[PDB]
Amino acid sequence: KVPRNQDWL
Amino acid sequence: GPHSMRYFETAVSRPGLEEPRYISVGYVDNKEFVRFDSDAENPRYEPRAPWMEQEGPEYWERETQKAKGQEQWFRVSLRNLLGYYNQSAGGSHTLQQMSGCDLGSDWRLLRGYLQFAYEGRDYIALNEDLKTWTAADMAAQITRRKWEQSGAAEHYKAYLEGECVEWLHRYLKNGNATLLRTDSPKAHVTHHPRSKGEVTLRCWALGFYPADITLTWQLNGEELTQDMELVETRPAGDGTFQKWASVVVPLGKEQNYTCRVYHEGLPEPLTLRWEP
Amino acid sequence: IQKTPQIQVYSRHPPENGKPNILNCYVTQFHPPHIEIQMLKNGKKIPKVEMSDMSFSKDWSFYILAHTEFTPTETDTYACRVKHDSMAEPKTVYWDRDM
Repeated sequence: KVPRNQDWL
Repeated sequence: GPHSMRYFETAVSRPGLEEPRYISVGYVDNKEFVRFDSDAENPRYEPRAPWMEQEGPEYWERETQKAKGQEQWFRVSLRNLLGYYNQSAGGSHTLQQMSGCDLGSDWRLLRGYLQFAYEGRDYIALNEDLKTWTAADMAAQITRRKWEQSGAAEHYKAYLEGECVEWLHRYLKNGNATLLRTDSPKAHVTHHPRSKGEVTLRCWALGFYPADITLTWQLNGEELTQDMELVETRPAGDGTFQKWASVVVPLGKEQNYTCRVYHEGLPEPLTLRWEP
Repeated sequence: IQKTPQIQVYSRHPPENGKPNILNCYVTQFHPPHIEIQMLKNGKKIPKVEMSDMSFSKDWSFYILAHTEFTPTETDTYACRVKHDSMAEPKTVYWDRDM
């Protein structure tokens, strides 16, 4: 199951 | 044994006002198992190993929805980076991410990974503690501060210690045979002319899986490292791998040399020689 | 335009003249991921060349396997020609049936 990223770079 | 899962994500920006292309590939024990590509006619996460067919419509719908969110996250991030580095818009630029976990035989996380690269160079990475960040760049220090303020490390740690490990385990159970199969190398030595009075002996190992292998030559049982050429291991294209190692030998003395092949699929290492 | 491709050209099976096989051109260590690869028989472009999907390695560099059915013979020459931003001109590497 893929991660979901949090804040943008 | 020492199992892993990785998702490798790439976004590439395009000339004009075109949208980036986004590709995400997932790996269990280093074999691709799922893929998403925004260039596809109906972009969706799709199985890439037959044992992934077990998962129902909901799994795929949710993975796809996450991919679509990642696609936008990469779009915005690319734009942000263009700012940090004072780069001109409408160029070609790449952003990559690797994430995932290594599991032990007791099913505990041994190590978690979450790292990014811009233009193929390290940008920012979560340290092994899963708590702090290493930034490679002055620009990446902006990201690091932003992510220390937002508590991003905790978010990724929670994914790495929970979902990553738990789903990897499920995938290992589901791909029972497939994932654990090794293919032993088949080996043979070939013989080729070379300069005056010397010949090349080349020890080949074919049809093997996993990629990890060691090839050695000996002269009368003594090792050879001096004067051994060997190629990078390379895919046959059918899921197995190939490698060879060669030495240059006096004409007539070919029977003095012995090739040894070490692979984990072998009941024990192969020893072979030039057989005319 | 930073990392220059390394190339290996080789058959899937040990080559036997007259027997159908598959020629591979494995290209690695390159960045950016956009690359153009052509496989050539006697200097002419081979039409039905397959390419593996975009992948990258743990060092961030990309790799690709181009492949085509072929039947080796005593005299036909095969090669893989690669165009990439990191090189001033295309790199051609010929199949050596011994490697």
